[PDB]
Amino acid sequence: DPHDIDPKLVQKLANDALVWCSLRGLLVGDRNSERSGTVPGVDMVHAPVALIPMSFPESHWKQACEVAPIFNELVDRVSQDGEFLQQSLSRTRKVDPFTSRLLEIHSKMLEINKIEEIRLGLHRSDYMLDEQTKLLLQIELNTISSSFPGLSCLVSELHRSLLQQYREDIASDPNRIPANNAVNQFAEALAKAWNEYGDPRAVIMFAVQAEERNMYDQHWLSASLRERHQVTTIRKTLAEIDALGELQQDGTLVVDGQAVAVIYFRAGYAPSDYNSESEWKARLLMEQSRAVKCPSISYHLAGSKKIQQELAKPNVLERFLENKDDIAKLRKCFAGLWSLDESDIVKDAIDRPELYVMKPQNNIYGEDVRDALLKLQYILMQRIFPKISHSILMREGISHKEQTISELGIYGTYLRNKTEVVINQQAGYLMRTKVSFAVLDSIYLV
Amino acid sequence: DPHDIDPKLVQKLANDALVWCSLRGLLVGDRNSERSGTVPGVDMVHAPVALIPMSFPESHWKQACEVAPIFNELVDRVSQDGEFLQQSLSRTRKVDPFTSRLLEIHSKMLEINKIEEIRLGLHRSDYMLDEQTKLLLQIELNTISSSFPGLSCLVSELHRSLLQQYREDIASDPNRIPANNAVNQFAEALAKAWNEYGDPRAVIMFAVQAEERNMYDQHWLSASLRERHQVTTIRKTLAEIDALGELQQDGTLVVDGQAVAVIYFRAGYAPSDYNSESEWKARLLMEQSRAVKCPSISYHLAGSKKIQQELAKPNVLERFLENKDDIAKLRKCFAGLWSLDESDIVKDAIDRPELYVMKPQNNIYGEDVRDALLKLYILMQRIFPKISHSILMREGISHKEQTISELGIYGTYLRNKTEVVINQQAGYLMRTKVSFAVLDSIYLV
Ligand SMILES: Nc1ncnc2c1ncn2[C@@H]1O[C@H](COP(=O)(O)OP(=O)(O)O)[C@@H](O)[C@H]1O
Ligand SMILES: Nc1ncnc2c1ncn2[C@@H]1O[C@H](COP(=O)(O)OP(=O)(O)O)[C@@H](O)[C@H]1O
Ligand SMILES: N[C@@H](CCC(=O)N[C@@H](CS)C(=O)O)C(=O)O
Ligand SMILES: N[C@@H](CCC(=O)N[C@@H](CS)C(=O)O)C(=O)O
Ligand SMILES: [Mg+2]
Ligand SMILES: [Mg+2]
Ligand SMILES: [Mg+2]
Repeated sequence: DPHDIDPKLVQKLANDALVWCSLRGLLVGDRNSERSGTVPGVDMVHAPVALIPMSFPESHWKQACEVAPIFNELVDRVSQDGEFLQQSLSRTRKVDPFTSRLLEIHSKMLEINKIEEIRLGLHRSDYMLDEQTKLLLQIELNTISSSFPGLSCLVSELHRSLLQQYREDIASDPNRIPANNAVNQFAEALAKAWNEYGDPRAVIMFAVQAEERNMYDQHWLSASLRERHQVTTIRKTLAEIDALGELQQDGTLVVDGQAVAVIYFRAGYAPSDYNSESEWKARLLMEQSRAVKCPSISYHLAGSKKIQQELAKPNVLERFLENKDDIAKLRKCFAGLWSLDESDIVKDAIDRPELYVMKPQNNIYGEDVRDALLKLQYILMQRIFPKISHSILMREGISHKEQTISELGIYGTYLRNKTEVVINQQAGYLMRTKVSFAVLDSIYLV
Repeated sequence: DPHDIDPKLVQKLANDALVWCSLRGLLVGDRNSERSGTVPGVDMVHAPVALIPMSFPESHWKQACEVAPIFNELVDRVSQDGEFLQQSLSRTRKVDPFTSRLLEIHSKMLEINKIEEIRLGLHRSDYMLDEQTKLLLQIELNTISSSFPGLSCLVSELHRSLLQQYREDIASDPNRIPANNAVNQFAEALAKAWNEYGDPRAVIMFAVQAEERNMYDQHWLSASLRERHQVTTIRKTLAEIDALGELQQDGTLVVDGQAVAVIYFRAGYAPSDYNSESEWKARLLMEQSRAVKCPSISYHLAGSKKIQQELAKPNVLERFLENKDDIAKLRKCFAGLWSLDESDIVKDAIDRPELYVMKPQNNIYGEDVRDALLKLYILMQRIFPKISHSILMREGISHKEQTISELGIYGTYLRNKTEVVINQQAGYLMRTKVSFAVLDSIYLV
């Protein structure tokens, strides 16, 4: 129990954790700096981290890893069914201007029979463990800008080194922290995608935000690409891509005199990244190009919460997958999922709101679900009640003893060309722990 | 020529250099932060670095590496001659209160026949290359708190990676940057010293300053000690050592319930580290202990500029070394060196001050040497290095500057009763500065 640890020992652990982060690149830009998100190497601070790894059952860890390749294949097959995406999201588009514009781009790609022969997925599936039922249940599937493959790897090593250093003071087995190689598996998948594209002069472009205090996480990927696969990367905003990008007659994307083989998005997932029309033109320009997108417009739309909800309905998974065991494994991870047009469920949410969460496609919980639904006269989800644990959280040099809940992310790499699937695997993990703000964590298997 | 590089390419190099530093621990505490020197992991900035490695002749690099083990042996033999240190520094002690107190501690160790059977040296010998004569000449020998073994290693890798990444844009051979493993060779020497001490529960104590913006350099050493040799380290100030330190009957130093096998000093080299009597008692406490000191009081005094100057005088090197080739190799590195009691030299410095530097044992150059001597410290031959072009990175900003450079060679030395266990060159440091200073590496030509 971390709250029982002597404060003298917490301070020593804290100092050693802070030193380790500083020497090993587990860093973010400081939130109180105007420069830390634009100029690398200035106003840096350790990434917010748990001081001790979070206990997590191995059985459920294994379950999460086992479904990763099934979700990866599912995302790919869902994305190929253009009409399914358009049908599922047609109510969303009248109320959400952002989704509507994404669907416009998708529509334009279907109008010209655009084919993505090489398709790359860099996913993270996020889970919570329900205390009472002991079920690992999916909270979401990220198909765009999956954060922390760089940093989560380091947190595993941080915790393993701390437990090794303090064996005399804390009783543990450091081998209970599982190996986490997400950054290099992500780098490998990006490199193989570049390799399938077949241009030895081409680069991988990172589409990034103008201000990015999590730049070091992204730079860990590009460092792995350069040092382990000799692939060049560039960083550009959507505005910069509009200004500096054009298409050649064959559809090759050229950005500042360099051919772009792969586009890896760490931006363009929210309306606020699209400051003007320039950013939307850039998005459309990239999509019609011959480049490998991660994600493509299809893959992006496939990660929508509305799609997650449609995939839970009877017979829908059987449209996309033939293997009945794989389907059963996915359904074991599904919490209850519903739209506001399922009126029996809306009435039930009004009668028993404590059991539901109302999630936009700013979450609403408990008593407030009743009020919001009554005003309306968004998706509805089974409320998950995780274990509230004790942990010690580090932020800006200061240790805090806190009541926390945790959330397990499983990274997934997927790559296919015309006939063949080249990569489809689980690719490491993320544990995020937060107060009942959030920190990076790892797992200690029990 | 770095000044001819297109500004678009400088910016790309700069960004890649800054990223690399951030991911690979080439960091210092920010100078404009009240916390960066006391709280690790906050208000950090890349270490000031050259963007491009400095050109340096291989012949002179080799000369510098070849004399490293001779200096290491010399420091050891000079330190054993207690009466030589006391005689050489007896004029210094009446005018410098700090040196006098160091000599008091030494005197007390000689009074009780204190023997250091295990002697550890972590040295850096600093050189400048004279443009006109083409001579590598020693500027000083550091026997205490030799900075940058952690960071200088990283700068070599930084430059090698940049040159590798930009082969299409800059014509170079990255293999011309020599391998630099100073941090791990320093760690190994500290680990072997701990091993000779023979206590598997004992720790290596770092004696450190209360505020230290170069903490990450030091932490690289302790990280190497923990991860590659399973030796624990602690960090303590001199005041903390006075408060938390005692001696057992057999002379074992215990600091906060932990036996201390090796004391590695990154403090206690200047008067301002001794805020009160507490710090002096701590220094005396550690010296009389059974622990391996790096440096011992003898080794500390042996690195004095006055000793450097005495070692340059006729027949003195022949007191300590028997091999005439080794002596000749050292004398080839010596610039002219003199004390203020050599009156012929003082008069000459008054007549031709431009040729001299007046160095305290705050340096004085040129015209000002005349004025200071007329008002009335060592006198040294002024060395005139090559003024080069380079690009310096500080706080995220690249500066094109006129620079001079300074080569440091690290040296590891370890002996027990009979045997010398380690005596080698142990990597390098290149510091480059405006005609402020940055870390650099070498590109051999
Ligand atoms: N079904 C659920 N039950 C309980 N808590 C949930 C559920 N879904 C999400 N949460 C909580 O809300 C947080 C946000 O998750 P999500 O809604 O998927 O992303 P966002 O914060 O971007 O809206 C989660 O970290 C989790 O703590
Ligand atoms: N003989 C010399 N000729 C020219 N410059 C010198 C000479 N000695 C020292 N310097 C310059 O002065 C700086 C500081 O002197 P140094 O002897 O290293 O003492 P400290 O490290 O205490 O400042 C050196 O980095 C070097 O650039
Ligand atoms: N811009 C941030 C992305 C932050 C973010 O919120 N990412 C979401 C997916 S949009 C995640 O769940 O990781 C980055 O690139 O690191
Ligand atoms: N206290 C700082 C600085 C020490 C320092 O400047 N040392 C001098 C010799 S005292 C050197 O030449 O490296 C550190 O430990 O890094
Ligand atoms: Mg999603
Ligand atoms: Mg010097
Ligand atoms: Mg010296």
